[PDB]
Amino acid sequence: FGEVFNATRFASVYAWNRKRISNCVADYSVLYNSASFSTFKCYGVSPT
Amino acid sequence: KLNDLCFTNVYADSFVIRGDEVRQIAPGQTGKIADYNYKLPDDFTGCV
Repeated sequence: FGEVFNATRFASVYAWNRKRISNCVADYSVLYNSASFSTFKCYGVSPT
Repeated sequence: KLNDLCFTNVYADSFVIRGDEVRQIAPGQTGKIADYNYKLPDDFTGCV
């Protein structure tokens, strides 16, 4: 998650880049813990 | 319609908070101040 979030350069919006995370253990807890995000909002699911 | 209601008593919970963390002061809100310092019940009746 740090690689996609703290990447050096995100592609531009017309060619947005789609990374495929798979076969791993994600800890979304630290995502909504960190305050570096102005918006962190989910649909069909609750971060908690 | 507050001027034509009679309540048993009123509770003024007063404090000072961050500028943009205001909208955490509401029922069902999740985040910094809601879940660490002060939250409102989901059956909350009253004004902010």
